[PDB]
Amino acid sequence: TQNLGVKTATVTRGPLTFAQSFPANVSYNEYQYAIVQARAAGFIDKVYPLTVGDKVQKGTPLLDLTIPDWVEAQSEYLLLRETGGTATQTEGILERLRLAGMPEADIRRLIATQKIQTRFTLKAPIDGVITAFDLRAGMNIAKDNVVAKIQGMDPVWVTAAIPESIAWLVKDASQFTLTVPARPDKTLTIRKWTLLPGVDAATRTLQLRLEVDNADEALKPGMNAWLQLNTASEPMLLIPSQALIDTGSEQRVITVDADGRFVPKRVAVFQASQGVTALRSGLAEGEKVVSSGLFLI
Amino acid sequence: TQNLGVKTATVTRGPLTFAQSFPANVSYNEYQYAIVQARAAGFIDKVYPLTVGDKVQKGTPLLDLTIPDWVEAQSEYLLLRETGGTATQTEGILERLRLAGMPEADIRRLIATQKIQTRFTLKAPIDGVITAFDLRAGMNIAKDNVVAKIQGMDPVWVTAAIPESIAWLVKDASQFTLTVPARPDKTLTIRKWTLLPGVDAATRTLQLRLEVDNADEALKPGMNAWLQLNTASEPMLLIPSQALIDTGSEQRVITVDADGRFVPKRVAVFQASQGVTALRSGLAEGEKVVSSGLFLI
Repeated sequence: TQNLGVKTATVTRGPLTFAQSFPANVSYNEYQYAIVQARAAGFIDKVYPLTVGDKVQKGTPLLDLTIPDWVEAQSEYLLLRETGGTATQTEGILERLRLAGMPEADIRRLIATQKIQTRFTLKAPIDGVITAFDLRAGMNIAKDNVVAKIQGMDPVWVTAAIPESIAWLVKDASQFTLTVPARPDKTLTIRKWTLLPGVDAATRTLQLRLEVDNADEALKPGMNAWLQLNTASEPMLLIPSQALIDTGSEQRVITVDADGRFVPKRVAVFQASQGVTALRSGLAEGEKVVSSGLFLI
Repeated sequence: TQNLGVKTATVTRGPLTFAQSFPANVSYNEYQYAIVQARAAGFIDKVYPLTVGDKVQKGTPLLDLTIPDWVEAQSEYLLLRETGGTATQTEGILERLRLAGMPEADIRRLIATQKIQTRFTLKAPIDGVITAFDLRAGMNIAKDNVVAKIQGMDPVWVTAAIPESIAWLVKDASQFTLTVPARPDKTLTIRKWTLLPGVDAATRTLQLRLEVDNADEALKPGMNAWLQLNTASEPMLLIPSQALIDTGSEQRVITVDADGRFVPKRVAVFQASQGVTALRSGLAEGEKVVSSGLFLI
């Protein structure tokens, strides 16, 4: 006939990629917590417009506390400077003050204006969301006490339930595709990942935590999430799923001899996945085949 | 480190074994059957006490049928024998009656007793169990119609569903273990397995046709059966679970220097299952570790 009209593809060896989807729940990191504690004893004042679940940044305000004890050993210092004292013990008294817990900032103000450092406003360390707070103005804070607990949310924590038999198969965070029913437009980025070895006696499941990048504050613990995972398979003979044809107990395809000529070739399919099929027996690597051809008998 | 009463085990490279469990349907094998089809057309007599689900032995009864068209061809043949009929033409018609559909030893009973053969009871081939066999007393058959068929129990067919992702991991049927709720048999030997490359779009599960040796007769299609599978994993550094210790970020064990002396080595467990654990990074093959006992500090 000589009326050819074809597009081709070439046999290769490689794995099959297996799609599989799992349920994940957004979560807050137990490393991204802060505990605002108080070095030394004192008494509260002010308190600020923080209710118990707001959002603070690098803790700008939080509460002012007066502290006795301190002022006494800052004053006895003011005389020593006023009385030609050893520039070693004046700074020595400051070192024992830094030990007590004095902010180097108010120390720097004591050296300048000399006006004694009365009470100071303590500020929260991280950005985040207040988890537990309370307190009222005019309490005595013991030693180091918890004045506040904060929760960061710059990283987030989706955790899928994985079969243990498939865990050793993971490897690279590029098989992870993360997607959420809610707020869908955002493209989640899996900054890290890890496999908390604790196996779910409930069936045989591993926990697969993924640190997701939360910088649009558009992720809330409890949201529904879908982990579109991917896997491989010991390398097999890959032909473009399209190029294969079956009629029943018989399954084969077209071979190309670089001569533009065709020929029947019986193959034995292993299985198919995502776009291609892999043969148990049949052809051989390099061999050519046709994925988009068209002709009659 | 000064106590005797300690046991020990050594780090050894190897794979983990993940046992699983799937639901298997029992089934009759499509190949171990026997169709009792009738050549030519005709009409039924007798039909015997078979009911459509009974036990037979080389189908020694079944049903009788008679044929109008056949008795005619033989008759004229008989007149050749009586008159002057060429030796080769009398056969010419016996050759046209064999292919017509006549049983041989029915034709050899024609030539033997010169009697028009008209009624042939037809037996069923195999020892088995009747599937399909309703029709009775005086009906019309044709071409090669099916008057009956039979099933065998020498092989039985449990077919568990497997996920495509774990499929390529199968191999060797020694990682198979079949079990039954009803009639927990001594043991049920797996004589041959086979993975049908058909992906059930319903789910992503491949069929795992499993041929069960049933020389006995204790299996029946429709029953429920459990198939427990034994997967593995690319090798890792294996230690006895007992031999590992950690309750926080500390996460490791004890090394033995053959001197009977010890040392803390910080490891990182990949995952575990069964009764052993696979290290990510920590120890080195051959390195010894303690699996029991203790000592003071």
